[PDB]
Amino acid sequence: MGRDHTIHAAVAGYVKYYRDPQLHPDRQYIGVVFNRNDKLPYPKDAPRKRKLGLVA
Amino acid sequence: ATFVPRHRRPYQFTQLVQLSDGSTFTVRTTMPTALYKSAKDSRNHLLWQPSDKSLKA
Amino acid sequence: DPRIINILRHFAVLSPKRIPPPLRFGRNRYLRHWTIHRAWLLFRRQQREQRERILMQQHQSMSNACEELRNTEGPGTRETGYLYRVAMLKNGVYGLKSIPIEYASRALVETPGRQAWNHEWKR
Amino acid sequence: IPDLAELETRSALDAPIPSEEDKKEFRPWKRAADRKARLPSSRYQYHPPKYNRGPLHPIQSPPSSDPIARDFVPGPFNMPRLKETFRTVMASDLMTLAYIHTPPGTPKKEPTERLRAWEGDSPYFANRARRAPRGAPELPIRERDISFRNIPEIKEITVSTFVPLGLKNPDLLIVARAVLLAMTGTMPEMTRSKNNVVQWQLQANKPAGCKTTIYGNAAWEFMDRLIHLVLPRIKDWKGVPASTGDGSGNVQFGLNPEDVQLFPEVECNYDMYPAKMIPGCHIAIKTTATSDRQAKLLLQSLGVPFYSN
Amino acid sequence: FEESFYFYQKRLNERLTAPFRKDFYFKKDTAADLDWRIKLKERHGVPAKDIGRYNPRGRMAWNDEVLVGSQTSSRKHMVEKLLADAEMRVSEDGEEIPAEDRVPVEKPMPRRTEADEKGDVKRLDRALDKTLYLVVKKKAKWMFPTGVVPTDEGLHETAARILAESAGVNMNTWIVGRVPVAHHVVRPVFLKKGEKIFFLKGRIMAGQADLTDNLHDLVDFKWLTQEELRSTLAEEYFHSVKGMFAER
Amino acid sequence: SSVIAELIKEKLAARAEYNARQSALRKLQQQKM
Amino acid sequence: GGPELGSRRRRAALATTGNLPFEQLPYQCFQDARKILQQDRAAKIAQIVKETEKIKLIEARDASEFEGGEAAKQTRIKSLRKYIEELKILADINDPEVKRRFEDGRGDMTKPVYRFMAERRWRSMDYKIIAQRISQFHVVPDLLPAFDPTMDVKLSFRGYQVSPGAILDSRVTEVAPTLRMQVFDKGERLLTVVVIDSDVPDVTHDNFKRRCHFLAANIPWDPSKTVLSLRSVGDRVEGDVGKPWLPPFAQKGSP
Amino acid sequence: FLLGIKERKLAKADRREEYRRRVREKREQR
RNA sequence: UGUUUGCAAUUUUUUAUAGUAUAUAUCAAAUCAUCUUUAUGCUAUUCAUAGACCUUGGGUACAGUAUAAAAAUUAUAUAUGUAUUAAUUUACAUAUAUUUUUUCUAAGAAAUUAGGUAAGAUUUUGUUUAUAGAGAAAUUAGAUGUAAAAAAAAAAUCUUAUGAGGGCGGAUCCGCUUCUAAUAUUUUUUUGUAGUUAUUAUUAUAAUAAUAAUCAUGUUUAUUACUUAAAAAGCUUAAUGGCUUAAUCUUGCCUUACUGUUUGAUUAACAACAAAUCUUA
Ligand SMILES: NC(=O)c1ccc[n+]([C@@H]2O[C@H](COP(=O)([O-])OP(=O)(O)OC[C@H]3O[C@@H](n4cnc5c(N)ncnc54)[C@H](O)[C@@H]3O)[C@@H](O)[C@H]2O)c1
Ligand SMILES: [K+]
Ligand SMILES: [K+]
Ligand SMILES: [K+]
Ligand SMILES: [Mg+2]
Ligand SMILES: [Mg+2]
Ligand SMILES: [Mg+2]
Ligand SMILES: [Mg+2]
Repeated sequence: MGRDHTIHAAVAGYVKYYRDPQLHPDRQYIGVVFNRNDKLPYPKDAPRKRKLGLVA
Repeated sequence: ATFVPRHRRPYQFTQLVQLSDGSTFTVRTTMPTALYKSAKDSRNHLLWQPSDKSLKA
Repeated sequence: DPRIINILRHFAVLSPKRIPPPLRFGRNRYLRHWTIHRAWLLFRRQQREQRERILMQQHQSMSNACEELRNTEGPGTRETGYLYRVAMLKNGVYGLKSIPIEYASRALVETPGRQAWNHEWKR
Repeated sequence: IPDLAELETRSALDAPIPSEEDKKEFRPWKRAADRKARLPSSRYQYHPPKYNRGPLHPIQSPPSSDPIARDFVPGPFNMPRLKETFRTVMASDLMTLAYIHTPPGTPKKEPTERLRAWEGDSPYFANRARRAPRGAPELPIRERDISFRNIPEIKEITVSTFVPLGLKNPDLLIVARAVLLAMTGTMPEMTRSKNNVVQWQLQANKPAGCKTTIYGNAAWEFMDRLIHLVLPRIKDWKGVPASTGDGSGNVQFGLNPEDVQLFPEVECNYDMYPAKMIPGCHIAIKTTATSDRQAKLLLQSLGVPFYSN
Repeated sequence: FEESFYFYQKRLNERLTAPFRKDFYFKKDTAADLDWRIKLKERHGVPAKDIGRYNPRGRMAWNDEVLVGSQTSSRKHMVEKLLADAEMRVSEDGEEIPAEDRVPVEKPMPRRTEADEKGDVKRLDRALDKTLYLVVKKKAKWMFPTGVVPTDEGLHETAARILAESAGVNMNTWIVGRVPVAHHVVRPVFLKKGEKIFFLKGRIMAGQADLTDNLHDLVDFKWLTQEELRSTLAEEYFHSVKGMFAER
Repeated sequence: SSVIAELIKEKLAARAEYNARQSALRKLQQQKM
Repeated sequence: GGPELGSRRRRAALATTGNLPFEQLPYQCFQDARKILQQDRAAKIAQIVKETEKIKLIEARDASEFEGGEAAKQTRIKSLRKYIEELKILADINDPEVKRRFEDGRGDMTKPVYRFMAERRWRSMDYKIIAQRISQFHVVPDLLPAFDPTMDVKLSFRGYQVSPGAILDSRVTEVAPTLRMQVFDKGERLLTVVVIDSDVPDVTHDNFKRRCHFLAANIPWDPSKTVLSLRSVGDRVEGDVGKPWLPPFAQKGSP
Repeated sequence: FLLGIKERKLAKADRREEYRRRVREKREQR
């Protein structure tokens, strides 16, 4: 989130508009997933899906 | 950082309070007097002793 | 002004920089206070559980009486539970003359007075 | 028994009490004088910090019950005769006086949600905000019956004094702070004004009074002297008003400036305060009661007459 | 342990409470100030009279605890010191009063009165630290004032009448309430009619019982303690009223 | 203070030794600076 | 007057004072409070004997008698057994020497009393930190779905204690570290140690892979053991080394 | 500071003892 | 000898010994200004010592019901009386400043100071009940409820998995795929709901059943978790949106309100350009 409350992308992925009732009951979030077919919010018990983002 | 405040309490004594009825009991006070005699108290008042007759156009 | 200085002197001695410092005990000394503190609270537990036991026993004595009274019949030609319904009325219980002041004003004392009890009291 | 085997064999709580021969030779005053030297200090040197910097800070603070702690207050010094009276003679009378019988197989009463919700077939009722507290804007606390598990008792007392003329004569606030210091035995905290009134010459955000708060035994002792030594001496006193009560179990009432100097603590040193500077006070009794009538019944048990007005 | 704990805590307060300023209570060069300094000097500077001799400061402040078998912690010693200090030691002119001329203060009354020594069960000042119970004999078995409940009166209105008819009206009493605190049920004999006695707690503030011209066939009375009741009342009659008892 | 004098001397030696090392090392830093 | 007796103050205090047990010091408030705890411990022990004999009556009782059968018989003894364990701790929780012996590290960890205070101390400062590391470093849900530590584990490299989640030099982390474990339950069990590096960069697939740097199983451990050197796992202590210690490393550029 | 007052106090004690001694010799001579 | 004087008690580290990495002690730093004369003085008593009732003195006291044996001890200048000296040298006492032990005129009684960071607190507005002086209007104290011994087991419906490197087509790529695990969901099939204290009833103080209470080894001012509509208060200034799980408030330490360059955006800023805005390394 920016200084003026602007939501940017931190990684190369696909935008998602969802609600996470576990984190906060009355909030709506925006996220970026690496796979277009992913579904947010991820289950709290699933491993973090992260990309390397490095070149050898 | 939450400050931990210390208690600032003055010196206290142990006083004997002798009521008008002659009864005594110890209390914790700040006055240095050791014995405090009370000539007027609940044991010598009509509002607290309505049935008592001695005090009683 | 001179009298007011006697007051400021009373607050100056109570300043945080003037009051005595926090205690500093050794081990054997710290442990001795640890037992005096561990025992005092236990003593309170015994006095509490005892004080709370009597309250439970006194309460269970009323529940048994009221429950029985709720099933009784009479006296005479009176439906069952009359005395119970009349015993649960709170007429004047929360008024001004609810509790007599002559009883509530008399508190405990370390030693009695010149005349412990008054046997010559007349209506 | 194997269970008893799992207990500490070297039990110190089972040792014999000290003897007289060993007690006669235990002279702490002689040890220091005979040593003729300073004993080396211990290597364990941990002192409570001056600030609490978090639950994970390396240096942690001990509880208030630790004597070395900065918040340690010496425990009780005596048993107030008023708390012993209540728990001995009156605790059972209030339970016996106010008592309602419940059948043996009475089902538990489930509390009703005081913030209602919209229920119906209208599609709009789904995500509607909870309705407002019916009647008053703030919800009042519900009364709890006086049973053997809920005996109303005194918790704390707040003695506050308001001195508006202290803004012009700063000496009126210093005296007020000293009166409440001896009357209660604590260090009063100065209070400030919160409103401006040109007619009353009142300015906001300026020290115009003080207050104290006593808990535990200190409260029972204040009531002991207040009820049995101060109020009986007030001239032409009728009693505490029957209207006192915030609807939650706290009784409030005030004393005149001529009734505050009747306190044994103030009359002993009356010649030490300047003249016409002993102020009144707003004595607020905070009890464990949950109603306005349960509080009056509690004070009636302690010998507090209430006059109808 | 309570006395040892109080005394132990009184000295811990000496180490944490601000010192005592005599200037705030005693004016310099006065009968009270001189009387205070003389007595303070005898206590070795300790402004308190119930903690013995202990200096919270100095090189000997650590030695605050007292050894076993000490008299300083007893209540008798505390009251003795406070009474020996309440006597004026300096006349109004500032001159010390002789030792033989000092007027001792009136000492408190003894906890055990003459009734405790005499053992008079008909006295209400006996066992001042315990709760007494009024037991009356009926022409014989000891019991409490009891009577039949008529159809017009209730339980509380009947108990008030029986008490006045049995123990007289010279007692300042107060019936706690309408709720009964105990009941003794004597089952019937299938014949004889059973009895469902319902007791109402009462409290006496002043006066004395009077059995003269009583309506019921009463002979004697006595104020007994909870321990003496079981030795007087019957087993079944005591087991039903013991729940109403208190701590003391 | 018969046997305590030996322990006191051990405590004094431990202090006088450190005070020497601290002054012997502080001097080295003043030479490097 | 050697170091085997304690610090200087003890050796100094043990030469100018009289020989007398700590609990026999003639102090008024200390001996009046010790008697309150004395006659209390005797009541707790009298209760343990009363509850132990009650289980025998229930044990020697046909399950058919119980309206709930054998299912309702075990739930009743379970509550009784758990009630006795609490009485075994309350009988010594007030002992002043049990606290001294525990703080000095000379406590017998085979008794429920010392294992209770040992865990109560661990759950005060050490658990809150390890619990934080598991969350901030995302060890969960990465490695495991949910994890609540139940024992203490302090690892030191070449005799140097390392703080939880502290960057160590590639040369310091070259020899098998010593695990200072501590269990808080009774009995002896077999432990399994695993060291996993969950940040190995896989540039071919653009993701991270986990790599095991150490693995050992069948390590007997009891609440009396404290030190375990991962260097000698099959030589001195019993155990099967699945994979010897691999020196941790990280290629330049990766986090 | 404390031992300073100690040494300076014991020093004054010797001076007071020297005065007490010398003055005593004169009283005996008279 | 910093750290409370009766004895291995916080964290890390130094050094040394034993030891084959560990164990003990020691040292340093962090947390904290606890004040420390072992008596030199005082007190009591007694014995000398002056004579119209004095100075200065020597003894005695035996300390847990602690004690006379420290309830708080400094220096210096001037000057006087006693007294002493080679001397305003010494001792004593007053005459009175002046300094140290900070221990005596309340900053924890005083400012609305607004940013970085960390920790702590979480309805502060209004409405409302009550409250000496006190009134339409001054201060203070209040204004939701619940939980805190403890579960176990069977199947099913999905959804997930960097689970079994599953299988089959084309280890980790993809669509189909069974199994296992986890979260969630069924009103689901249930089983269990004790123990402790006490009461009542039966049975021979104990057992069994029922009823009631039960967060409690803990300074009851308990504490902790959850809950308490909306509006309002507060957040530099109008209005709008937002924040209560922090963007508010309190406190500690600070001054990134930094230097250079640079990424990707504002569906290619303002329907161009420029002055701009947010963000990255
Ligand atoms: N305090 C607890 O740990 C605890 C535990 C369970 C229940 N409760 C409940 O909390 C409420 C109060 O608990 P409580 O009865 O244990 O408190 P309490 O009355 O014993 O303690 C209150 C205050 O009184 C003091 N006090 C206690 N005994 C004293 C005595 N003999 N002489 C002088 N002062 C004394 C205490 O030290 C404290 O300051 C009750 O409802 C009780 O049932 C308390
Ligand atoms: K208690
Ligand atoms: K609200
Ligand atoms: K800040
Ligand atoms: Mg408000
Ligand atoms: Mg008004
Ligand atoms: Mg801000
Ligand atoms: Mg454009």
